[PDB]
Amino acid sequence: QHTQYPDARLSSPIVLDQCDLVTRACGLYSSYSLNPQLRNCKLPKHIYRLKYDVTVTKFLSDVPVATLPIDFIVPILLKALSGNGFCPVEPRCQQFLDEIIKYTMQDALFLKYYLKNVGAQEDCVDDHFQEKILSSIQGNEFLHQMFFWYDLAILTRRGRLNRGNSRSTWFVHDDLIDILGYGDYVFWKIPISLLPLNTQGIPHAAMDWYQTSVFKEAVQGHTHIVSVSTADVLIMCKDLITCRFNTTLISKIAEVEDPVCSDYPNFKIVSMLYQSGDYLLSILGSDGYKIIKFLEPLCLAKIQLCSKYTERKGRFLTQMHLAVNHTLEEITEIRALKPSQAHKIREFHRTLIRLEMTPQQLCELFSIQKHWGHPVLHSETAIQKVKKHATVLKALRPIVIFETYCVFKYSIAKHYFDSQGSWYSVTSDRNLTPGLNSYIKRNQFPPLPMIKELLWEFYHLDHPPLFSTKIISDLSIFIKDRATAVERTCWDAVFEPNVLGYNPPHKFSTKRVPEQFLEQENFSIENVLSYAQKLEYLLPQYRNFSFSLKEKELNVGRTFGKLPYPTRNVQTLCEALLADGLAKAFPSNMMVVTEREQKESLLHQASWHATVRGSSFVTDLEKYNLAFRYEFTAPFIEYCNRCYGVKNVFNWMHYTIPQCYMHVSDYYNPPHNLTLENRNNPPEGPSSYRGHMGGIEGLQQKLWTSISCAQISLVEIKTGFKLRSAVMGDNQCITVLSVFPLETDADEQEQSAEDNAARVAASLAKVTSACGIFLKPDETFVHSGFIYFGKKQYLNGVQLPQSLKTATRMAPLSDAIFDDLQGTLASIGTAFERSISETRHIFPCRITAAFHTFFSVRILQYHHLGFNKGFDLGQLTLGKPLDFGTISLALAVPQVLGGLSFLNPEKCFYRNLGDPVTSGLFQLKTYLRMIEMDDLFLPLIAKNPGNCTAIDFVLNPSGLNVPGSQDLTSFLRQIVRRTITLSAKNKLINTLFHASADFEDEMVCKWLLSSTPVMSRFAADIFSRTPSGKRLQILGYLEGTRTLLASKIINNNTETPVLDRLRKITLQRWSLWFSYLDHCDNILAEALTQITCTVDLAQILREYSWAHILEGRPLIGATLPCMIEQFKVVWLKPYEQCPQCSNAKQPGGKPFVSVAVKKHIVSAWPNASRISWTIGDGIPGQPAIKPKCPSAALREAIELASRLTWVTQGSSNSDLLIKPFLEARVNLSVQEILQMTPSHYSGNIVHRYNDQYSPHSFMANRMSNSATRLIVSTNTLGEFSDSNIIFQNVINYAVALFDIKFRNTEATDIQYNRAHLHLTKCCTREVPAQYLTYTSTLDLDLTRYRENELIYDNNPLKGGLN
Amino acid sequence: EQRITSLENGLKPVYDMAKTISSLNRVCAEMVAKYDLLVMTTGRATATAAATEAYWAEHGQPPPGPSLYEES
Amino acid sequence: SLEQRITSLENGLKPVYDMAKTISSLNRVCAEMVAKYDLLVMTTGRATATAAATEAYWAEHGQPPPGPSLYEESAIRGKIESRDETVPQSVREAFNNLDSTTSLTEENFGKPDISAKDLRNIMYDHLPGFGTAFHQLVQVICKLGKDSNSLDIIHAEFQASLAEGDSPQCALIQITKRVPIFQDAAPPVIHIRSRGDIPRACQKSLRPVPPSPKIDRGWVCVFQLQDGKTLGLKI
Amino acid sequence: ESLEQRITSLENGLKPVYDMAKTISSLNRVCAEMVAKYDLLV
Amino acid sequence: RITSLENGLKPVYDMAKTISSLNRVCAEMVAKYDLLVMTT
RNA sequence: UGUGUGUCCG
Ligand SMILES: [Zn+2]
Repeated sequence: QHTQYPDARLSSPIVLDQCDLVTRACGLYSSYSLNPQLRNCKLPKHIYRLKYDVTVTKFLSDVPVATLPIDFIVPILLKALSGNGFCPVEPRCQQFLDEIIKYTMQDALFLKYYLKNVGAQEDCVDDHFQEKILSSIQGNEFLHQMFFWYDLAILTRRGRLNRGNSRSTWFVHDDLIDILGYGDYVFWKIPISLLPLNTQGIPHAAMDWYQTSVFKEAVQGHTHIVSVSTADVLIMCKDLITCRFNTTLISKIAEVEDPVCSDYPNFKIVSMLYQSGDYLLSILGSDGYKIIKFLEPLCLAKIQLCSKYTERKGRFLTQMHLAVNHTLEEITEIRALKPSQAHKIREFHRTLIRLEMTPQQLCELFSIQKHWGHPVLHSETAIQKVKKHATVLKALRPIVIFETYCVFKYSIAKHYFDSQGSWYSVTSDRNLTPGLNSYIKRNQFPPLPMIKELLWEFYHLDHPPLFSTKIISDLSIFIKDRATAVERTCWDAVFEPNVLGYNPPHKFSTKRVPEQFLEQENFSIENVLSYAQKLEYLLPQYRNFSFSLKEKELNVGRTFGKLPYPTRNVQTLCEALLADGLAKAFPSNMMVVTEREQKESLLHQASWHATVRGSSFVTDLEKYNLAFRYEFTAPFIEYCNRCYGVKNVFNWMHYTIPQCYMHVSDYYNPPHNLTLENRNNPPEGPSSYRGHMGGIEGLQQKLWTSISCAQISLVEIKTGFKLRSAVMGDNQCITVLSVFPLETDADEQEQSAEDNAARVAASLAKVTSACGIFLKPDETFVHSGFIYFGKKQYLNGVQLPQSLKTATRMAPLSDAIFDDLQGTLASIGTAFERSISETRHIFPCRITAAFHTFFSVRILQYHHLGFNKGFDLGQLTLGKPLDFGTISLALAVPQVLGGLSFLNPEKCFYRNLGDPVTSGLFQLKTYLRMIEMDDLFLPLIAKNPGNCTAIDFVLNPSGLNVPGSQDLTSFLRQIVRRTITLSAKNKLINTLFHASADFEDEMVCKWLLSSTPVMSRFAADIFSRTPSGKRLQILGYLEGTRTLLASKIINNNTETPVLDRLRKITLQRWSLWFSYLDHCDNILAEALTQITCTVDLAQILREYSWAHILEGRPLIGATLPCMIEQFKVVWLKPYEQCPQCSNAKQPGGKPFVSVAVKKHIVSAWPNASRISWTIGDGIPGQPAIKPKCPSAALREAIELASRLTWVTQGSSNSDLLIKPFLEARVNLSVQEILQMTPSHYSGNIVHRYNDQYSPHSFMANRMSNSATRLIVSTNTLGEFSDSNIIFQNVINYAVALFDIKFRNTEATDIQYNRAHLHLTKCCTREVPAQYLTYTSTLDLDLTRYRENELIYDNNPLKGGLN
Repeated sequence: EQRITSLENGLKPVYDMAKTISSLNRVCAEMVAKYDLLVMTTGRATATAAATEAYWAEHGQPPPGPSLYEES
Repeated sequence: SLEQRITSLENGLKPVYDMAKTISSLNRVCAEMVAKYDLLVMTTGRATATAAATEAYWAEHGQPPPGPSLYEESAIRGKIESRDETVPQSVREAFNNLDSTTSLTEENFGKPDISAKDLRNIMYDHLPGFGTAFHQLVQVICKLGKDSNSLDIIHAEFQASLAEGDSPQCALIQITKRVPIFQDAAPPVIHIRSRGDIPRACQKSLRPVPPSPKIDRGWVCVFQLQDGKTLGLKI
Repeated sequence: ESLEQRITSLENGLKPVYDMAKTISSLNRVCAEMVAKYDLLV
Repeated sequence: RITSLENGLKPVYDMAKTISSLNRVCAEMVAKYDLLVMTT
C-alpha cells in the first residue's frame, strides 16, 4: 500500500533550503538558502503542480508577494494559538478529557491506599487532597493548546503519506491564524498588526530580507501576511507545548505535597521565564539562542554561590555575567532596537541573575534548556566553523611529547604487571636501560615517587605482542541498521537531480549497512585485518567521507562523519580491539566523593611518599577532536600497532582523511558551482575544502581518551600531588588530594586546597598547550565541595535532585514499531521509574504518568496511522464501543500476566524485583481488594496457555506461557530469518545459517531442559554460549518501522506484503486485551482455589504452563517471595516495648531486622530541617595454568565447561556431557580445558545464581542521602528463619521505607527512634541443596562448524601460558 | 719481549681513550641540554609523506592515481 | 726477567679499572640522547624543511613550507620581535598562542578584567527600574574608581556584600561609606539645561544644596543651572 | 708462584672489561642506526 | 697460559676502535643538528 | 515522476 511512515517526535535538524522552491511555485518571494543555484533551478514534478491547485490560489489571494522567515514567528504562534476553531479531525482530543481526570484520581487513590497498606503512609493527613489535585489539573495554562497541537500533528502526519499523484491539502482556521498543509509544507497566514516594529517602521523579521522602502510599498494595502515552513517546525512546537505543560503541572502539584518548601522552583517564575525568552526570540530571530544558551552556566554559578564563599568562588559568576553582557551587546548593534525594546530585551538574564532559590530548586531549573526550540541550521556556516581549527597551524614542544609517550608506556607496563603476574619478558639489549635492570631482575615494580630519573628508560623497552586480535564476542556490531557514504565514483548521486541541474552518470545500488553486509562474499575478521594491513583504504574509489548535521542542539551547527562500508568496518574493528586491550590500563570512569569515603582509605590513597582535604576542577572534552595532529599522535599509534600483530591498522584515519573532498550531504543543496564538466575534480567554495589535518568527532575516541589520561598522569608525576580523573560525555573532572597535618584548623584548609587545585590547573594548562591543545582559563573553574559530572551532582557530599529532565519527556506518542501500545506504555513506565529514582516527591510523577497513559490509549484507539481514516480499533474488535470500565480494569492487571500494566508501586522502594509473578499477584490482589470486586481474581489470573517451544522458555525463564504477554521480537526475528534464507550470499553467514539450523536449536533447547529437576536460569546462561546464541543475536537487528516498510531486500521476498501482516497481528493483539471472559478456562481456576499464598499460587501457575515442556518433572530456582508480603513494620518509639518481641515471644520468639537513626550530621545544605538535605557518617580456588591473552572462544569454552562441571557435581557424567559443546568452540580436547577451569566449591546453586553470578545488580531506587543516616542490624534474625531472604533487597526496603515515611516533616519533630521488621511465618521456606542429573547425552553432530568469527578456532594456545 | 709488546699495545691508547670519554660525555650532555629549547611547527604534507612511505614498503610502487593532497 | 715483565704488566693494567665508573655515566647520557633524538626524528616525516630551505621559502610566496620545521626559543622570539623580514602571519599567531600561556601561576588564573563600563553594566543589571538616583550613584562611583584606580576593590566588596545577604542598595551604601577614597570627597557637578534632563524618578530626590557637601553623607551629584541654581540628591 | 700470580691477574680483568666492551658496542650500534635514519633527510 | 693473553688483549683494541667510531658518529650528529635547527 | 529526504560512533 505504502512505504512511508513519518515519525511523531522531532529527530532531524531543521533546514529550510527547499522552502525557497515552494515559494517560487506559488509566486511568492523568499530567501532561505545561501546557494544561488536554487534561485533559478528547475522545480520537481511535484511542488510545481501547485499552480493548478484551486485551494492554494484561493488561500493566496489577499496577501502580499513578500513573506517572512519562520524563526521570527514561532514564539508568536505559540502565544496566540488556542483551541477554539474548526479542525477536520472528527474525534477531537478535548472530547475525552473527563475520563483522563477520573483515571488520574483513581490512580492517586490506589497509590495512597497501597502506601497505607504497606505501613508508610503519612502523619497528619488532610481531607482537601483530591479537589486540590483536580483544580491543579483543570487550572493549567497549556491544557487546551496541547490538545490543539496534537490534532495538528495528527493532521500533518496523516497527510505526509500518499507519495503518489493527485495529492491533497488540509485547512485549519483558528480565529486569528490560518494554516494550510500540503505534503510536508505548511503555510501560515497571520495578521500584521501583531509583529514587533523597527525604528524605521518595518517588522524586525523583514530587516534581513528587504530594504526599508521596498517592504512598505510591497505591503501597502494588506492586513495579513504569509510564512512558509516544513512539517518539522510543527512537531517541534508540539514537543515544546507538551514539555511546558508537564513542567507546569509537576510544579503546581508538588506544592500540595509540601506547602512549606518544595524541591521544584515555582509555577510562576517559570512562566515569566518562558515569556521573556519568547519575547527575546521574537525580537532577535534565530540569534537569540546565543543568549538562551547561557541558562545552564548561570545556574551552575548560582549553585556554587551556596557555600562558605572563599575568595575565588565568585569569579565564575563574574565571568559569565561579563560574557553574557558582551554577547548581548555585540548581536544588537546592527539591529535598530527602540529604547523600550532595548530595556525589555534584558529581562531574561536579569531575572536569571537576581534569582534567590535553594540549590535543589536551581538544580531542577537546570533542566529546562530545550523548552524554547532549536535554531535553523545552514551548511555554509557549519562548514566554515569546521574549517577553522582544522587547517590552522600549530607549534609543539618535543620534550612534552617525549614525556607523555614515556608515561604512556609506563602506564601500560604497570597495568600489565599489576595483573597477569609479573614483567613481560623485556627483550632488546637490557644494557640500554640502566636502573630498570635491578627491578626486572628482582621481579618488582618502582613505586611511583621515584620515577623521574628513569622515565626515559621506558623508551627502550621492547616486548612481544600483549593482546590478541580475535577477541570479537559479538557479531551484532558489523550489522546495526545504519547509513554509510557512497563510493567516490558516484559521490554526487546523493543530491536531487533537479537542484543539481544534470543527471549524474553513475548510480549506487544501496546505501545501508545491512543490505551491504549480506552481499559481501569474502567477509571475515582476518579479511578486514588484511584489508587494513595492505593500505587498501587508499584506493581511489574509497575516499568520500561525507558530513551530516547533528540533531537538536543550541549551537550554530555540529556535524558527524560518514565513511564507506569497508573503512567503516575497519573503524568498528579498531574500536572493538581497543575496548578490550588498551584503554583498560587507563581507568577513565572513577567516581569518588571525599565526604562519602572512609578516612583511613582516603588517607592511604592520598599519601605520596592526618586529615585529608580535596578539591576539584572540570575541563571540557568536546573540541579536542579538531586539535589533534599526526606529528603528536604518531608515536602512540605506532606503539598501538606494535602491541598487536598488525602493521598499518590504527593509522587509517590520519592516512585517508586529508585525501578526501569535504562536503555536507544535504539533499536539497549541492556544493556551489557544481556542473557536469568539473564533476571529477569539483572546486572548493563556501561549503567545501580539501586539506583536513585534524581529527573527527566520534572516531578514535578511546585512543584520545587514553592520551588525555597519560597527560594527566604526567602532570601528577611532575608535581607531587595525588590526582584522580573521570571522563564522561564531553567533559572530564580532575580532583586533587592535599593531605594536611592535625593542628591546622578548618578555615584555611579550604583556601590551601583551592590554591593547590589552581596550581595543578595551571600546570595542566601549560602541559596541554605544549601539545597543541588549548584550554580556556575563563571557562575552567576551581571549587572545593561542588562536583558536577555527567548525570551526578554533589554539593559537599549532598546529592542534588534532577527529575525534570526525565519526567518532562513523557508523551502519548512515541516511536515503538508500528505505534504499538505495549511499547508506548513500557516507555512511559520506564520514564516514570527513572524520574522517581531521583528527587524526594512521589505524587507529581505518578500523576503525570497516569495522565499520559489514558491519553495514549485513546489516541491510539481512534487515530491509528497504520489503518485508513475513520477506522475504530475498539469497535470492530469487541463488537461494542469500548467503555471506561473495561479500559480501567485492563490497565490494572500486570504485564507478566498479559495486562498492559507497567506502573508498579513496589518500584518506589527498589529497582529490581526478585520475582515478577509474585509481585504482580500481590499488586492485583491489593487493587481488587481496594474496590469491591474481590470475587474476580481467579477468572483474571486463570486465562488460557498458548503455544510455545523450548526456545521461548529459554528466552524468558521467569515468564509465563500467556499469548498476550509476548512482544513483537519473534515476528521481526522470523522476518529476518526468512529474508536471510532467500538472500545473504555472504558465504560465511550461509554456513552458519545452514538448512537444519532450526532443528539443531530445538534439539539443544530440548536437551537443556531434560534434567531433573528442571532449572531455567542455568539453561538460559548456557544457551548463550552456543552457535544458536550467535544466530539469535545476529537475527535481532531491526529497530524502526521505516526500515521494515522501506527495505529493498525485506520487501522483495514476494509473499504477502508486510503491512497486511502487521495489521492482522495488531488486530489479534488488541483482541487479546480489553476482551476478558473469553480467553479463560474452567479447569485451572478450581485447582487454584483456597490457596491463600502468593508463592504457592505462583508455583502452581508456573507449573500449569509449560506442561508440554515439563512432563512431570519439578521446577526449581524460579519462584521467590514478594518482600512487601514477607515483613511487617512496628515503628517503635524512643522508650517503648515492641508487642511482637515481648507479648508473644515466649516460646521461640520472632526474628527481626532492626533499623536505627544516627544523630551526627556531618554536613547539611541548606539546613538540617529535611532528612534528604543532610548526610551522615556511614558507608552504604585458582586454575593450575593461566592462559596468556586468550581468545574469546577459549574464554567462552572455559566458562561453559566450569558451569557444566559445577552444576552437575554428584554425578559421574561430567566428562561425556562437556565434550560435544567444546567440539564446536575450541581445538583443545577434554582434560586440557579442565586444567584451566577454576575450582568452584559452593552450595545451594540457587543462591549462587541469585546473588553470586549477579544477573542483576539490584541496588536501590532512592537518593542515597538517607542511607548514610541509618544503621541496620540483621544478625538479630538468629538462624535466619539457606532461605529465600535476599539481604540486599532487605536493606534497600528498610532504607526506602524510612525515607518515604518521613519526607515532608522536619527532623526535629520525628517521634520515632527505631523500627522493627518482623518476618511472617507463611512466605518463608527452607531451600535444600539440589544438583541436576542428566541421564542422556546431547548426541548431536557439531563438527560442521569450522569457520571464523565466534566459531571454532585453530591453535588456541598461541600466546603462551603462565 | 712479547710481554713488553703486550704492555705497549695495552697502554698506548688508554690515555687517549680516557681523554675522549670526558669529551664525549660533555658533548652528549650539552646536546641533551639543547634538546629542551626546541620548537616544532606542523606542516601540511606530513600525513601524505607517511602514507607514501608506508605504501612503498609493501608491494613497492607509488599509490594509484590521482595524486595525493601534497605530493612533494 | 719474566717476573719483572708480569709486574710491569700488572702496574700498567691497574689504572684501567677506574674508567668503568666514568663510562657508566657516558652510557647513561648517550642512551638518553639517542632516545630523545630518535623520537624527534620519528615524529617528523621526510619533509623536515632544513633551515636554509624555509628561510628561502619565506622570501617568496611567504606561506610556510610544506612539512614541519624546527626553531629555537630565543631565535624565533627575536625574529618575531623584528617586523622587517616579513615573518608569515600564521607562524606569528601560532607562536603567540604557544607563548601566551607561560604567564600562568597559582594566582591570576581565572581572574577577570574589569573596566568602568563593564562594572557599570553589572551594577545596572542588579538595580530595579530605570532613572533612579541609584543609577547616578553608580555612575559617580564608577567615575571615581576609574580616576582613582580602585575598581577591583570596589567590585570585590560589592560582591561580598551582595553574597552575605543585604540588598544591592545596601551594597552601594557600604561601597560609598567604606572605601577609603570615598572619604571627604566633593560630589561631581554636571551641567543641565532644565528639568527635562532630570529623570521622572529623580523628581522626589531634589534638595537645596547646603555648604560643604560630602560624598559619604549622601550627596551623589550636584546639578547646576545657568542662573546660579544648584541642587543635590538625597538617598 | 709467578705463573699463579699471572693467572690470577688475567682472571681479575675479565668480566668488567667485557661488560664495558659490550656496552660500547651497543651504544655504537644504536648511534649508527640513528645516524642512518637522519641520513635520508638532508 | 701465556698464549692466552691474546684473549685478554684482543677486546681492548676493538674497544678503542669502537670508542673512536662513537666519537666520530657523535661529531657527525652535531653536524646534522647544526644543519637542521634554525638557531641564531 | 522524489533510488529510503534524513536518523553516526559509544
Ligand atoms: Zn520487635
